[PDB]
Amino acid sequence: TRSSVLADALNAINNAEKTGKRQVLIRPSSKVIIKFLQVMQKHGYIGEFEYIDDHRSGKIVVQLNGRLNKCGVISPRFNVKIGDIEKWTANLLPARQFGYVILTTSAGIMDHEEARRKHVSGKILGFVY
Amino acid sequence: GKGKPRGLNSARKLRVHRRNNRWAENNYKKRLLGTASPFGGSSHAKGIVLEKLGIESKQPNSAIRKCVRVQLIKNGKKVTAFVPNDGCLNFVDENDEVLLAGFGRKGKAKGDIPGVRFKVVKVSGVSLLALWKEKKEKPR
Amino acid sequence: VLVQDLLHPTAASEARKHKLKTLVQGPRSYFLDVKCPGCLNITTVFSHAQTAVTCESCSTILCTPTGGKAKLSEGTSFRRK
Amino acid sequence: AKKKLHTQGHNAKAFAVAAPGKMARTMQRSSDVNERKLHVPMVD
Amino acid sequence: GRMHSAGKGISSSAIPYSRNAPAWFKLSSESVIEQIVKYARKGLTPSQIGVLLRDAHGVTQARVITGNKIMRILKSNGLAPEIPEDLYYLIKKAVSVRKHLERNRKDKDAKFRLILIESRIHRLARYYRTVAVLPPNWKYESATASALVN
RNA sequence: CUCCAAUAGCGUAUAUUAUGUUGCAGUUAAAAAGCUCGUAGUUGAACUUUGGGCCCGGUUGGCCGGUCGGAUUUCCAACGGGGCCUUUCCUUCUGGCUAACCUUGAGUCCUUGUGGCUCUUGGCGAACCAGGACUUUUACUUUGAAAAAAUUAGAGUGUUCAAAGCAGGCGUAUUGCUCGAAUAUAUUAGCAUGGAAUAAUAGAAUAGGACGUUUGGUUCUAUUUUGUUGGUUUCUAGGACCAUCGUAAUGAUUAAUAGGGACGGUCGGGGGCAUCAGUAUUCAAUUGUCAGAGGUGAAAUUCUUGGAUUUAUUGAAGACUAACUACUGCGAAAGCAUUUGCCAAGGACGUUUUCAUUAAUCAAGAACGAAAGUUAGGGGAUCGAAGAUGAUCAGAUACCGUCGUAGUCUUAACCAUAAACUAUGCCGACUAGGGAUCGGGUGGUGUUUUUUUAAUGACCCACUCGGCACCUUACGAGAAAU
Ligand SMILES: [Zn+2]
Repeated sequence: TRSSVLADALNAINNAEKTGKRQVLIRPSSKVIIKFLQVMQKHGYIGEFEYIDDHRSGKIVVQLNGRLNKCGVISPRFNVKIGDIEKWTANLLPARQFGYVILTTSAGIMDHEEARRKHVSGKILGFVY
Repeated sequence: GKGKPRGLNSARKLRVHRRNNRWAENNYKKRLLGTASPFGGSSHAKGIVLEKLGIESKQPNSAIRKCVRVQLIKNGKKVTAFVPNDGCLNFVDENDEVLLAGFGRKGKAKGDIPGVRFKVVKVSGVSLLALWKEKKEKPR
Repeated sequence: VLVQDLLHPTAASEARKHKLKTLVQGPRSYFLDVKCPGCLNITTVFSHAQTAVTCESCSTILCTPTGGKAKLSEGTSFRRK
Repeated sequence: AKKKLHTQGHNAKAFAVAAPGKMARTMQRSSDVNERKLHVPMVD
Repeated sequence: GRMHSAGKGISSSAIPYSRNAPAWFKLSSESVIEQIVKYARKGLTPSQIGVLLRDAHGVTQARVITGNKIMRILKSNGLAPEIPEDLYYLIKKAVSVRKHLERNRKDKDAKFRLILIESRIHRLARYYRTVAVLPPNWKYESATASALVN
């Protein structure tokens, strides 16, 4: 039984890249997948993507460029206490100057840098670099 | 995820599981079982000079020559101990209440005897290195 | 392969695929209007009937059930819609 | 560690010390004080 | 996939995208609701009715030409059974399996099979019971099942 | 006797410091319960205000600086907060309040004027007072108070330095002047505020649903005023309920390449009970001939007027299912192979059927489980643990042969574990090529069967689900076989 619909969307994207592909079908999409897809895109880590409407849960086609090393999900959505954000980025980003911890907060799904700027925190979704 | 829970509410399972597995720690388990050093508890041990080994050695200041055979007082176990710098052997006679320590050399010499675990520090309450330097005198 | 249009698959290679593995899914069974000139009206049969569909008035038959597509009764005719 | 402890009749795990540190540190100091008390046996 | 055996059979109706129409379909909600009723009046399960409506008539999905599901139509017209159809056909089957195990106390396969059918029954009762369509502490007993179904 | 290390401090002894939430491992040399069901527990598909328009005021930063290091307007981007209008309860009435403009009443300091604020007489709510009347329930996060001091981090200060201490620093050092004694940290829970993503909870389907401008009938509550205090009942005000007419888009989300169920035609050595066959093995009776027959590396124990072994016709008993046979095909696994009848079961497939989250995995608990073995009956052909025997020659390259108890089969009950093995948890999802094959289904002016063409059937081609497998490889993995 599909536990995380996000998890299947990231690992799909990840396996595409690793195999040199330029697109992936993903299934079944969600509000959360879209927003996560949206953040990566805003930052160049993927191209455009299309939501196809099966009369169901959705499918998505992502077009990816090849700037992407890894997009991972964080399996329990642990609470982060805004000061703990440093400890996450460090644990799991390649350097202090690029890459993002993306996470869910009362003020929207946003990467940690926007989170820092907006001075909000919340729970941790996953990451890109 | 292989094998641990990851859930946001799996904190208890995660603590218990740790507790359970700490018992594989040799140090931890001794700490909690209250198991509680070479011969006893202490750093040193007092002992009685039974006899002086290696008096008949020809070659002076050897390793066979320095050995005295001391029995520990708290157990009756008898054991051999170096007495450092052979001229020291003049100070120990027999039945002379010696403190044993750990010998604990770092790297082996040419003629050393492995299994000489101990060294003699004080005898009748005064230090051998205080005796060898002619600071104190042996009380009787 | 390596780069292709998942969004605009060719109708042929879409046609050969399984009904749940097309781009968006739909059935591949049809309905039909069916008549035997003894009567003057037209009953509507499903291409995979299961029930041995009896005509409007005359207990005649029309199609027996099968593994899939119903076999229509020998001396008849039909159109799809 | 699971069956070694159960070999003895009493549960081995059940008997333990609340503090490893205090038990261990006090045990060495008490032993040194004793060894000190011991002296070779004599006649009056 | 498949709760009481190793089977991996993907296999179902691929329902159409078109939630209304069929445009070649005339008739009326009026008509087929009447149709739904008199059928269920003969003692037909909603499933049977859906099938019966699918072949002889044009009724692509009852819920499309009528606003409602077939069981809900039944319930409205006061035609709903004492227990849901699927629970019924489980119980009815367990009865027939047990009646056979009584006649054949040497058929271990049947014993095993009975267990599965009842384990599915009890789990389904538990569901219906959770959602109030069965009274709290409604329960399948084998001693009383034969009554329940026939 | 000669150097080296640390130097008022240096040596020696002892124990100890330098399990995986983050983040371990469980094919082959650590470790997946034999198998399935299953409660607790953990977990659990997608969908319900999004988009667009307008205003307001903040804090960094640029380029100017006006100005005697920092200053503010306008030009500018950028990042954030608030409030509006978009079909949009903000708990709600009943006033108290108004700060804000749709206002404007005059005009205007002044850059040709919407640049600008004082300024009261028609026209903003919510900003919050306080009285009534009522409110689905949580998690998370924010900010704010909290948290004793000591220690810790850390500012200031020439304890002569320093560890410290919280002192001290300036003069008219003859009648006094003065800076201090900060700040940070401190989480679970409770309190208070802001957010409304993510995740739960509750809602209207036998309508006992929602609002009301309506009204009947029913019932509770009791403050004002009748001079006062008590009694009783009128009036009046506010609930609650049963009806009836009114208002209304009246009220049920997809239909998961989730899951259950119905249905159609199939497939299988899946199971149970009964049943029918086959040759063989042993034995019996009848028979035919003659001296050996048996067994082994070689022998012997053994059987032979009792015609052995061999032959013939015929009969009984119990077990088994050869060849076909294919590790295919089926089953949860143990396991399942003559045939037919009955009994219930199952997967896959087909499916514009049905239900609609019912599910995944699972401590406890439970169903089944090869051979041997155990209890009580039956059976007891065969093979045959035990036992008893044969000869033991040069060797053992060719360590067995004979008798044979239990047992082997079956019923009723036990035991309850196997290298119960792919020596590899379960559910799902993604990633790459090829030809065979099993089942199911779809498509064909394919082949073959003849009859008069068909219908059937078997076969051929293409496709598609779901199987048991093999081949080749990688844009993958491994210590390497793979
Ligand atoms: Zn007809």
